[PDB]
Amino acid sequence: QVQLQESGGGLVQAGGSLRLSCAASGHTFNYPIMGWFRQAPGKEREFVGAISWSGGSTSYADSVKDRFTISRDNAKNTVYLEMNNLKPEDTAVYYCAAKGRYSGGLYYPTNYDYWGQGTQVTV
Amino acid sequence: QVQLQESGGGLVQAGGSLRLSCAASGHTFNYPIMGWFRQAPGKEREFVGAISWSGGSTSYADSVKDRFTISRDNAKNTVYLEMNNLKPEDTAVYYCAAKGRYSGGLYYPTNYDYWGQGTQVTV
Amino acid sequence: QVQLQESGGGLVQAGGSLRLSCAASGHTFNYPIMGWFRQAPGKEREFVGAISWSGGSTSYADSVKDRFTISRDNAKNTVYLEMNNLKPEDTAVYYCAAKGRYSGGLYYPTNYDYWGQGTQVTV
Amino acid sequence: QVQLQESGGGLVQAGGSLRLSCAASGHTFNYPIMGWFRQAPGKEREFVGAISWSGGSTSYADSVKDRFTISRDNAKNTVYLEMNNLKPEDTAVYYCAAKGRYSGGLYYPTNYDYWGQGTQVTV
Amino acid sequence: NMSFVKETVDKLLKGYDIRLRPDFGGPPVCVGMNIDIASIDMVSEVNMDYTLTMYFQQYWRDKRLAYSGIPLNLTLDNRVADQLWVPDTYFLNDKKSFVHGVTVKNRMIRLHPDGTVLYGLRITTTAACMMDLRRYPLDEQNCTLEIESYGYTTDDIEFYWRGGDKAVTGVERIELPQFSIVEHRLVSRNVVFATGAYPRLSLSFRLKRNIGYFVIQTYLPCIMTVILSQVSFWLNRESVPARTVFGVTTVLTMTTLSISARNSLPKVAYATAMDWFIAVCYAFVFSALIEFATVNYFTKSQPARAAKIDKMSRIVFPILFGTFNLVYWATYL
Amino acid sequence: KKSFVHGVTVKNRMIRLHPDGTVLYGLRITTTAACMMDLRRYPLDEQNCTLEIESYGYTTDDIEFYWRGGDKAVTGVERIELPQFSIVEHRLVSRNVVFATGAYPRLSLSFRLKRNIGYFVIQTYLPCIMTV
Amino acid sequence: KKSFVHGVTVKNRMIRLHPDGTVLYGLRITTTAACMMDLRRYPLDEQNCTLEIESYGYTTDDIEFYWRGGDKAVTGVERIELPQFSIVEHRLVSRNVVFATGAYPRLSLSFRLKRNIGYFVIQTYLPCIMTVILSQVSFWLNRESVPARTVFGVTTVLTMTTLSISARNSLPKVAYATAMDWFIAVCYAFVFSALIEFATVNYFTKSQPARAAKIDKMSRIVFPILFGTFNLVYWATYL
Ligand SMILES: *[C@@H]1O[C@H](CO)[C@@H](O[C@@H]2O[C@H](CO)[C@@H](O[C@@H]3O[C@H](CO[C@H]4O[C@H](CO)[C@@H](O)[C@H](O[C@H]5O[C@H](CO)[C@@H](O)[C@H](O)[C@@H]5O)[C@@H]4O)[C@@H](O)[C@H](O[C@H]4O[C@H](CO)[C@@H](O)[C@H](O)[C@@H]4O)[C@@H]3O)[C@H](O)[C@H]2NC(C)=O)[C@H](O)[C@H]1NC(C)=O
Ligand SMILES: *[C@@H]1O[C@H](CO)[C@@H](O[C@@H]2O[C@H](CO)[C@@H](O[C@@H]3O[C@H](CO[C@H]4O[C@H](CO)[C@@H](O)[C@H](O)[C@@H]4O)[C@@H](O)[C@H](O[C@H]4O[C@H](CO)[C@@H](O)[C@H](O)[C@@H]4O)[C@@H]3O)[C@H](O)[C@H]2NC(C)=O)[C@H](O)[C@H]1NC(C)=O
Ligand SMILES: *[C@@H]1O[C@H](CO)[C@@H](O[C@@H]2O[C@H](CO)[C@@H](O[C@@H]3O[C@H](CO[C@H]4O[C@H](CO)[C@@H](O)[C@H](O)[C@@H]4O)[C@@H](O)[C@H](O[C@H]4O[C@H](CO)[C@@H](O)[C@H](O)[C@@H]4O)[C@@H]3O)[C@H](O)[C@H]2NC(C)=O)[C@H](O)[C@H]1NC(C)=O
Ligand SMILES: *[C@@H]1O[C@H](CO)[C@@H](O[C@@H]2O[C@H](CO)[C@@H](O[C@@H]3O[C@H](CO[C@H]4O[C@H](CO)[C@@H](O)[C@H](O)[C@@H]4O)[C@@H](O)[C@H](O[C@H]4O[C@H](CO)[C@@H](O)[C@H](O)[C@@H]4O)[C@@H]3O)[C@H](O)[C@H]2NC(C)=O)[C@H](O)[C@H]1NC(C)=O
Ligand SMILES: *[C@@H]1O[C@H](CO)[C@@H](O)[C@H](O)[C@H]1NC(C)=O
Repeated sequence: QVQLQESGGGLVQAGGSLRLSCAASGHTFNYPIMGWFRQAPGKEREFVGAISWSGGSTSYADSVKDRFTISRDNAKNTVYLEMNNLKPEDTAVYYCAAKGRYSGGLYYPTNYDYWGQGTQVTV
Repeated sequence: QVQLQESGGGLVQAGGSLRLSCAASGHTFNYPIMGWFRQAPGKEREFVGAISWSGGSTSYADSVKDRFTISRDNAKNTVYLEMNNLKPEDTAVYYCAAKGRYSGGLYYPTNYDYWGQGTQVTV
Repeated sequence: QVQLQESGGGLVQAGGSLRLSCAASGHTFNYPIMGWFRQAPGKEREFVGAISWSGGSTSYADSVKDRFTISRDNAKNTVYLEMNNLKPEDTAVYYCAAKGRYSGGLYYPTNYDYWGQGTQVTV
Repeated sequence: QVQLQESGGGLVQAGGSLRLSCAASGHTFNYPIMGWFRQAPGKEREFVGAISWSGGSTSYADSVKDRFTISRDNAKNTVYLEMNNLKPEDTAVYYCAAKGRYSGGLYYPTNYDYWGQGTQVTV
Repeated sequence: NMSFVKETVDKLLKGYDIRLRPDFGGPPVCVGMNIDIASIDMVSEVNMDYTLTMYFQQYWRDKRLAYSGIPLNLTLDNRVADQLWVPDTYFLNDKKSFVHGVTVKNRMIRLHPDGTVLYGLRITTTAACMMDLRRYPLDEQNCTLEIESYGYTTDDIEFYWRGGDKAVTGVERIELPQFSIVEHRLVSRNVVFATGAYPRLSLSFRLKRNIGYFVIQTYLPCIMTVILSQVSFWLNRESVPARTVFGVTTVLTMTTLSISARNSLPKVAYATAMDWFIAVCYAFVFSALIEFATVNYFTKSQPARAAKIDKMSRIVFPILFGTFNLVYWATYL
Repeated sequence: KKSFVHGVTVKNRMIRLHPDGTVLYGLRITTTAACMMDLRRYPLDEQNCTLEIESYGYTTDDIEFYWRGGDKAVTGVERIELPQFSIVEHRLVSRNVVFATGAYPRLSLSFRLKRNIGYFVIQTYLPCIMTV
Repeated sequence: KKSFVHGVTVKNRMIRLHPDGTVLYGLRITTTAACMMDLRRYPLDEQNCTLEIESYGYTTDDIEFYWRGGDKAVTGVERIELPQFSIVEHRLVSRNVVFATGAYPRLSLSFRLKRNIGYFVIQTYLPCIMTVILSQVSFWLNRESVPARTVFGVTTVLTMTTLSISARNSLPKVAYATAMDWFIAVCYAFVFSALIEFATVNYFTKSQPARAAKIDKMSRIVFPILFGTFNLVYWATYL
């Protein structure tokens, strides 16, 4: 099993920056890919981006592309999400998820086995 | 050939525990899997459980599941059967059997080549 | 080529024993299997038994089974035929033959390339 | 990427000789084959010749065959084109091109990814 | 009865379109999986795969294949499968699999008057099993067999383990020299791709590695080569060449152990539990050399001190190595 | 150099038709493809391995290729798990290449593999530096 | 694990019909089949390799198997020519085995392979025995050539480890010790002890030179006798 916990969420002013963290414990090897999802009050759960076990390869949503960056540090069992030039459209509860090695496509939340109770970001 | 002999059978009071042993001699390598069967006075010979050559993998009947445990000690050429929380339904002559490497399914006694003349358990 | 010579044939009384030898010279490697045939006065040439190059595996006729034993000693390039509990039905000229590596079935004399002029056994 | 630059172009009298050079910089490994093309005022861009990464194998047009020679010197990241017994038909802007590893036939200019702004030869 | 039956079969296959699943436009087909493991033949740390042999049985219901008249289940020649519809089940994580061919294609078809089909295959797969060799060779691994349909979505196909927990057999039959199966697990999931949502079943093993081979081939050579280095402490300082022989040979036989031990693995970029052990063993032999080099540096200047260095080393070195072992082994068992 | 399409339990290929007339033809393929390597800065190197996709017989007069979804046509680079390398980026390309028999469509998938040095310090740098 | 039917020049299969209706269907097949091996007494072992023959789909309700000609149903065991083994006997069996999908017919062909030790003496036992004899030569050399006698010590100990490792490399990664592994382990004792012996001799070599020389003079006779009698017990035990 795996246990994920987030932090770094808070109030930020538009055009601002913020860094979210996700610390993991347990069988992180069996769930190599880490993903970020956000859930606005009204809208459905949206894919933000994801990162690989080696940390080399990433993938972002178009809306979030070029304004956010996801990084990994397997030394600290933690993935980071730097959000720069923030818009009010970005306001949501940001979730951290871990996906199994053979669990299909990145974009679809179904496939992620383990989540962390999210942190709020308001802009 | 192989020769099997049991011990540890006796009178026990309900909810009690008992440990049966089966000591083996001869070509134990050619007959890696060991099985436990029990035969009530009226009823047919029933599969209890079984254990592998490596000793790692086991398999139990549903009735006996969670109340019995089978273990191996290839050092002493012996398999053990610990029966805990015994019921009067468990009363029977408990047999010890050895199965050939490619002898088909565990549950069916036909497939076991060598048996030991069983020990009585009454509850 | 190969050259085979027998010995040990003689007069024996019923229930008696006798040991036939067959000493070989030349390319014994190219003709690994050795065979024993006997030819009664009236009957056809009959297969007695045969032995392998390694000497481990043998094969005997049913009539001769359990009363004869064939052995090899590649040290002396010799195969032996011990005939115990001899019957009058065993009376014949006993032949020694060598078969090529891929020469088909043991029982059929055609397949053997080299023979030795046989020795008489009378019972 | 790759950057190519030529030199050595000038005025020459018929039957004369001239040596063109092409100095390359950047990812020259990804574009192993080098090619020479010439463009007359009216006519279309014509294949002159080409040379391999190892420098061993070359290939020339029929018109230019026997009168020109192409050489490589990977030490200086440079290919040379020696033009001897020059004719007035040879008058053109001589180009230097680099082709990708799996880019199809030598003769066709489309396939070359990188060119250098050519040098003039008049005869 | 033989003529009667050929007709009933011929009518089953008259107008049968293999292109259409059962209930083509209708509900999805419940396909029941049933595996009987024959053997795991090989486990490669180098290629991070394992090779598996199984009987793979599938049950589904094609109403087109119902027969009322006949009073038995019909076992037909395997070649009928070519003229039946069968589910497009594959193994997601296989590198190379094949279906045994001798003496005939190892596949079974049994029909039931129900219309229920039983389609057995004997398959050997070599499937990917990514390995966490960090605690090697005191490790265990989780190797899986991901079973999915290639083309048909959840709208058309469903998978289920036939018999639930009891759907898989033969884990007891697995006989690996190097591992032992601690448990196995069955799972049922729906996975989502771009082309839609597909059914998956995931069979998993947990392989605990036996260390017998590795003590013989690595730990003993290392531990003995460390003990050898510390014998040089009991030789008089004045045989400088003798004690350099002990120094140099033990240091080189330590590097050669660390390299040859690394050669049986994949070129992972982390250090295994064995790699630390060997690294520490290298410290104990390189230290033993530097110790002597120091002893030799005082051996005429201050001979009293040099001889005391030895007398200390003769006791400090083995105690440290002894207590190191007790910490290392406790930590990794 | 050698490719094959997986066969178990059935030929791993999919056909989905649409009332449109549009066909979806999926294959599961393992290829071993050539990747010429510049080992000059080995083992502190990186390499560019490609998969050149082309039609064998049909020219541009008969066939066109395009990456369906542009930049987003390729998925799974994140799933690559190599002990010895890591994928720094990948690139999609669309080109027309010209042979003697005519001009054909090509798509080029490329990876950039950065080599991890962990193995080489353990095996070759430490032995060398320690032997010095 | 993998079997195939020969193809050249035509698929190697025969069909002969009889007016009876009886069919004769011959195939030439090469199989590589699993033979789990008990390498505990290796290389003084023997193994029991089998060929289990069964029908894939058809139960006992539809198919029966029998060895045609009983004992005499299998031929060619005499033709087997293995460099490393020899076939001591073979056995035919007929059984009915029960699976979940029903009861099937099986025939089981078995061989017993006795391993020839010739290869292993040449490539192991001699190197081990000679490397033990080499270690004990150092007892006949003046104790005062400390470097000489450490050369004998160290080289014999290392050539012993490399024998035990290289001998282990031709086998599967089994977790038990083979009869050869003991022999080699004991040989390692005899060479490591021969070193420690000298190390002791060197420790007394000025303190009590009389004692040091007596240790050697004892060792010169104790060591070979113990190694000699060890061999006689080991070989008797495993033959
Ligand atoms: C490599 O090793 C293989 C063996 O492992 C060698 O092969 C052997 O080569 C020799 C020749 O060097 C062969 O001997 C010849 O055999 C033929 C067989 O003819 C067959 O058909 C005939 C026609 O119907 C029939 O008459 C024969 O039957 C008689 O002979 C056989 C013995 O061969 C005997 O068993 C019968 O009872 C019959 O009496 C037989 O079925 C044969 O025709 C040859 O005879 C010629 O040579 C002899 C002298 O040897 C001469 O006197 C004759 O006049 C005649 O010219 C000859 O005997 C042998 O068959 C090969 N065996 C196999 C298994 O292949 C091979 O030669 C080696 N290589 C090299 C480079 O040497
Ligand atoms: C080898 O390693 C793999 C992982 O890499 C392990 O596989 C995981 O195994 C666990 C079980 O140990 C699986 O968890 C199970 O998942 C099932 C599917 O859940 C998803 O889908 C359902 C809808 O169908 C959703 O409701 C749910 O939220 C998930 O999105 C569940 O049905 C199981 O639930 C059961 O157990 C849980 C507690 O474990 C209970 O809370 C439930 O009530 C219920 O009883 C369960 O959660 C997991 O999906 C597997 N992942 C993959 C990718 O395989 C292997 O177990 C491991 N092998 C060994 C031997 O260790
Ligand atoms: C290699 O290793 C394998 C095991 O891994 C050995 O296999 C066993 O070999 C023995 C023979 O040595 C087999 O025993 C025989 O089984 C036959 C089948 O029995 C079935 O059918 C009979 C009725 O016909 C039932 O009674 C029985 O319960 C089974 O349903 C028996 O018919 C044989 O009986 C014959 O021999 C006995 C004495 O052994 C006589 O008393 C009888 O009268 C009769 O003549 C016999 O019992 C056993 O089945 C094999 N098991 C497997 C799993 O294959 C190989 O022998 C071994 N080979 C070598 C060379 O090492
Ligand atoms: C591994 O190595 C290979 C080479 O060995 C690299 O592949 C090359 O990648 C570059 C891009 O980085 C390619 O260059 C691009 O070619 C496109 C196609 O050009 C042809 O066709 C168009 C019409 O379809 C014509 O206009 C053109 O003249 C050519 O005939 C161009 O569309 C690209 O231009 C675009 O991008 C550039 C910036 O890169 C802009 O300046 C332009 O305005 C435009 O937007 C570009 O020129 C090249 O063709 C590839 N070569 C081959 C043989 O595939 C891999 O990139 C490399 N990968 C890694 C990861 O190392
Ligand atoms: C046919 O199969 C069914 C299982 O679906 C079984 O109950 C039935 O007994 C079988 N028929 C025969 C003749 O055994």
